[PDB]
Amino acid sequence: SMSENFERKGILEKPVRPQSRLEFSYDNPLIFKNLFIYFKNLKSKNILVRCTPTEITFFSRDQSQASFVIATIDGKNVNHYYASDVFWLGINRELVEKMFNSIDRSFLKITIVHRYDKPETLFFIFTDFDIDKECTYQITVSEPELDMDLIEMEKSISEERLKNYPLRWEFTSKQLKKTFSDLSNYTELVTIEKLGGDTPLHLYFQKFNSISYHEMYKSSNKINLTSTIPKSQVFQINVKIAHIKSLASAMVTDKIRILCEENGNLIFQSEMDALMLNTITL
Amino acid sequence: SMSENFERKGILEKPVRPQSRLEFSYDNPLIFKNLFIYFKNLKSKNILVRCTPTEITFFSRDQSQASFVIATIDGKNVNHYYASDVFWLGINRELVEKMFNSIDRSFLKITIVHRYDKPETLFFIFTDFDIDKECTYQITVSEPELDMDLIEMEKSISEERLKNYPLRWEFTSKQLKKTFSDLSNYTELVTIEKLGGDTPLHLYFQKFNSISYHEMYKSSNKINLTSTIPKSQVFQINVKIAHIKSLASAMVTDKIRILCEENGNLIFQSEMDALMLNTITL
Amino acid sequence: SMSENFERKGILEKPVRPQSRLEFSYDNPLIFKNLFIYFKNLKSKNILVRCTPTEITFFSRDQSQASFVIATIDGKNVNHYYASDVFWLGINRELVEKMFNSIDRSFLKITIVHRYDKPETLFFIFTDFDIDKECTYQITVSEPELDMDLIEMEKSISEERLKNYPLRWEFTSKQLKKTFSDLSNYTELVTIEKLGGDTPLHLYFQKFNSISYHEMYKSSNKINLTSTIPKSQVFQINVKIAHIKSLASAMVTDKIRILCEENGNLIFQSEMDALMLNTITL
Repeated sequence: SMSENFERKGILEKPVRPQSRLEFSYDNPLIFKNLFIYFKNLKSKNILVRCTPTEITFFSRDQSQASFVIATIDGKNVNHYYASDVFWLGINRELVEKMFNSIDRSFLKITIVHRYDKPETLFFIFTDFDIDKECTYQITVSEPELDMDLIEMEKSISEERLKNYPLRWEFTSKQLKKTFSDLSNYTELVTIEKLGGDTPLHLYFQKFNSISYHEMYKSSNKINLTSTIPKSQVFQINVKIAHIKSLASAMVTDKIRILCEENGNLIFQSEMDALMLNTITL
Repeated sequence: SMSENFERKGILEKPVRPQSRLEFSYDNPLIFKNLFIYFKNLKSKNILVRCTPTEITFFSRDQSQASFVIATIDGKNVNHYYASDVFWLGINRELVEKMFNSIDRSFLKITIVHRYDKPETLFFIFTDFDIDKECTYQITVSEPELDMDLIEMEKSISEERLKNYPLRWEFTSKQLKKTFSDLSNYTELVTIEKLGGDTPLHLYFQKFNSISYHEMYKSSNKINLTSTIPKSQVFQINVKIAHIKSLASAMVTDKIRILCEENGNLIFQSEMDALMLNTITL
Repeated sequence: SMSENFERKGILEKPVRPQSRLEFSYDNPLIFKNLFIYFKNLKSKNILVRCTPTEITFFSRDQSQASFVIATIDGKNVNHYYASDVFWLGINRELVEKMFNSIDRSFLKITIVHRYDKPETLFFIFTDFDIDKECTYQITVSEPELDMDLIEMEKSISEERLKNYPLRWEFTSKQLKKTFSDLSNYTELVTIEKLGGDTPLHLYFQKFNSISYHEMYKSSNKINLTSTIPKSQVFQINVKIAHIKSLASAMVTDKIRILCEENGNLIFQSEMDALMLNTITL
């Protein structure tokens, strides 16, 4: 091609191929690699996929059942998107693990196709433009494990609900990785504490006669922290390290919104380019 | 010396030291490190060495006995080379493995000496010019395990023979590594297919109801592919991944010629600087 | 603060906090990480700490009992230092291993505090100025093993004594690591030899009918070698590789002075910024 140029068309009215029920093309395939590193860290067995005329969404549940993941890629932020209707697919994560891991900078495009012709097949095409090498994967997919809780959970990450979480701040992926890696050296639970008003966010654990550790954020503005906690009321929850480390180590994005409510439920929002990644830990 | 200059004299009429049956000096010692990484990957037991007044050649077979390696370093492309006559040596690869692995950029010169004086000894000298540090290895070597097949194999790689292989192309070392690492995630055999004419090179494997994978090179000119296959004839062979991955992972050179014939025999030619490396997989 | 400024006060007349028996602050926390990597490599169980109004010193003995480490950080080369008197502390290395390993470039300051109030506690504060994140460790410390040998050993490293070691030279950490890693591939003991006069330093080992190795420093000036050995007298000792590799791999400094005496005792002096590190191997 041009060597020493891909456009973003968004959703299309019709597919190039006629038998295509879904056509997807995107110029940042590393998004998918980091997305499935996350699924691997979570030890997810099956990935549920919902395709609609506007976007494609991947659903998963961590092995422990504590975490739910909702990862949506928006048709209009993507290089090429068409979907005929709303339909669902199941993918075995172990089957596609190494395929997604084989994505590197030599590929500048990822293409996903599903045809009526081949209703049990999902195509993943990776293109190396240096040598016009096309790498096509034919993946056998099931009809999904139609999970009744996916209604409640997509409900749970709505705008009306999130604004009522009284404690929220932002981390870079590196900062999230550093905090919860260090914590994992010494504990499986950390306490998150915030006095109402303009006092610092406190993260700590206490082991008697050995080691206590206290992490304190003395400038709320520098982590984009905002508190709704009534003045002189104490917010205090305990959260598990493991699943958070899984997300942070996956480095899926660059900035991550953290949302806490008083009964211990966390929500992580990491939004990068076309991907909006949501983690609900109940 | 001069710090903040080595010449290439080629083959010499006479040796510096009088008792030297072989004198070899070269300013790219990393060549030898990557060569013996390859021998390690192959699990080669013994390396056969033939010295002649013009060049030195290393011979080995892999453990699985499918592959034979011929690595020749040309006297005239080297900084300093003398050999009195044709003679042979055997080297235990396990004995010298860590030696060759200890080569790094702090060494700017490798020297190899064999004296009549010490007929069972091979000297390897590595020179660090920053601090004028000379690292001398005295390696005990044997009388070669004189392998009758080395006559057939060195013939099989003449170019009278080679220019009749009907399918040939070129990869960078990192392209070869990428193809056969990805393949090795899912299969031990890959099919190589090429229709006669100007159709694409096809690499693929098929597993029913799980995963099929197809790699296709849509521009033969970009991999320097040339086909001798009659119009509308199908060339199709199956090749083992393992030994090819061993060569590719060793990254011995920048570009590699791949040559295929119809009964499944491959030849890999990776030529870098003074070293011409040949892999025959029968 | 100021982003796109820390001063070196040295010793203070009196402490900021009134209950502080020790206040220590330093702008190169990686010094402590590499120090405790060294202690880990040595498999040190307990670290003895002596605080005085002028400096703080860490003592350790390797597991094998061969090596003694004395690491003193000078109050006057540090950003902030106060100590009320001479007192001693014991630290379990396993307890603080991961804490010291959690130091990275995101921390620009390390602070160490000991108060009369909490006498069995040692505070380590790491500050991330990008987001004003303070990470405070509360470490439980013991009263120290009263070790008789620490008197003899701090004497053994005095200037008066060191001047009589007849063989001394300097390595970069990268040179020390290279020499004793390569050596460790093939031997546990190396012979150090130096003829009196201006002959080269010799390091070698000899295994019959397999491999001998000789590394020779042909320019004493380039390793800052100075010999006190009478002309035509042979200095020859054997030294263990393991503990030297531990020091070299820890990369604690950039230059390391090596001192040898005729009965086989070595002393390593690695001095970087505030830290003066001494290794006595008897």
